[PDB]
Amino acid sequence: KPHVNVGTIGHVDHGKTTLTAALTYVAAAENPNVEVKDYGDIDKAPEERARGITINTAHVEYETAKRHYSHVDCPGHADYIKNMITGAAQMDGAILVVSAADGPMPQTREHILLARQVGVPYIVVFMNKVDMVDDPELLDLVEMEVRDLLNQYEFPGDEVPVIRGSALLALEQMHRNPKTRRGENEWVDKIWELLDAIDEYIPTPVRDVDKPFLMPVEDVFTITGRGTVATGRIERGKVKVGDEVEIVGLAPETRKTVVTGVEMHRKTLQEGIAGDNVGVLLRGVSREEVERGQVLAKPGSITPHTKFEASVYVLKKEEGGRHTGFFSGYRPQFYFRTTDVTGVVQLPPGVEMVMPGDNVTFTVELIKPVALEEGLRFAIREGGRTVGAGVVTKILE
Ligand SMILES: CO[C@@H]1[C@H](O)[C@@H](OC)[C@H](O[C@@H](C)[C@@H](O)/C=C/C=C/C=C/C(=O)[C@@H](C)[C@@H](O)[C@H](C)[C@@H]2C/C=C/C=C/C=C/[C@H](O)C(=O)/C(C)=C/C=C/C(C)=C/[C@@H](O)/C(C)=C/CC(=O)O2)O[C@@H]1C
Ligand SMILES: Nc1nc2c(ncn2[C@@H]2O[C@H](COP(=O)(O)OP(=O)(O)NP(=O)(O)O)[C@@H](O)[C@H]2O)c(=O)[nH]1
Ligand SMILES: [Mg+2]
Repeated sequence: KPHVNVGTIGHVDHGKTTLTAALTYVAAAENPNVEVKDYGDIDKAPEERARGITINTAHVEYETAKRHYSHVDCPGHADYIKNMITGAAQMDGAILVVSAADGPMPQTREHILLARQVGVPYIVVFMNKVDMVDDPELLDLVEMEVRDLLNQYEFPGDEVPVIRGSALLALEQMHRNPKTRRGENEWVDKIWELLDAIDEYIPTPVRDVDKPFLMPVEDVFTITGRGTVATGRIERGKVKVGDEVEIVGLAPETRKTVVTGVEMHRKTLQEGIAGDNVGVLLRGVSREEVERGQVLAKPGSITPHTKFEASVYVLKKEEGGRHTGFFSGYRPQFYFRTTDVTGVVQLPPGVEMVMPGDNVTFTVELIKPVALEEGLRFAIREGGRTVGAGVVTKILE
């Protein structure tokens, strides 16, 4: 059975974690290899249990007749957007959870836009909490609103599956009868509609290995005796022990080193490929030479830059942005892969300001170099709000 990565996204409290638990229980009735997980086993940290909130992304495994799934359950709270982005970057498809009782909310919109920015190719929708809605008209409206949102963000909104169900009632049924099978219960069958939907709508992924190697540095560790280890998810290409690599960005100059080891969890590998979360041991360099925000790459394949042009969508308040636009001189934070760097905006000649809801173009000068290339997507934040989502269109300096 091929392996596929999926996950749950959506506004705070709409039901992501409860749905994740339900998925493990429902799938386990048809497969003895699946380990069932209760709500408290997913939101397992003391703080998560205390306030009933997802803080850390959780990784759970389950399977269908067709595939083995690794599911990343993401937090919906704005305070943990970094963890949500980190989780979305691992997904081959995402399950957008939308409460039928509340309808789309700011992070319903923001999560779809950000999922697109990180490269999630497909979204399946689970309209949750329908057990709380007795009005069929409202359900139709919520579905229309969600399909409209998906269309607005360039996903095939009229094609995507929109499953109407109750994660809670399905989970309660599985607790009462862990062997409930297909066809026996309406709520459990809605979970099967979702499992069948991810099986048929999320394409079997093809790792992006036919490209020069690049891995954003997530974190850096010094293993006593072994050396400096840079962790990250390989974005493209492959890396083998003995390969020469460049550390690009942030520092005054690019630095070269050699890969002396590749590991994944407690496994020693001789090579890592696109899609792998790995620890890369680097020759000679210390933590003073490799840090979060830099990238490791095939030498000569990407260079550091500070000035670029970009196409940017300016977010509205209801999408996580602001009601007001901005002018030349604006100094927000720019996020490229694992980099966070301040930059200064310069609007094109004749453009006084750019407004929320518009797709505009402008120039940016960063305060430190970043590994940049045409086609690189990014986000702009200011004051804890996502003000723009963009893509680099031209390298100037
Ligand atoms: C044993 O000790 C250590 C450790 O504990 C072990 O860990 C288990 C470790 O084990 C290793 C062997 C191994 O098993 C473990 C390896 C671990 C690897 C971890 C990998 C990851 O997190 C990756 C998914 C991420 O970087 C991921 C791609 C990164 C993660 C990046 C997250 C960024 C968040 C920013 C938030 C902003 O405020 C924001 O509000 C906003 C809206 C920004 C949007 C930004 C966008 C849109 C950027 C895009 O330009 C883009 C394409 C982003 C996607 C991106 O780059 O994601 O060994 C060590 C030695
Ligand atoms: N009535 C009803 N309540 C539900 C349903 N699904 C989840 N809930 C409830 O709504 C609350 C939030 O659920 P939870 O799964 O934690 O939501 P979340 O989207 O994971 N939250 P966060 O964004 O913090 O991660 C809980 O009290 C939970 O029992 C459902 O189908 N029906
Ligand atoms: Mg949750």
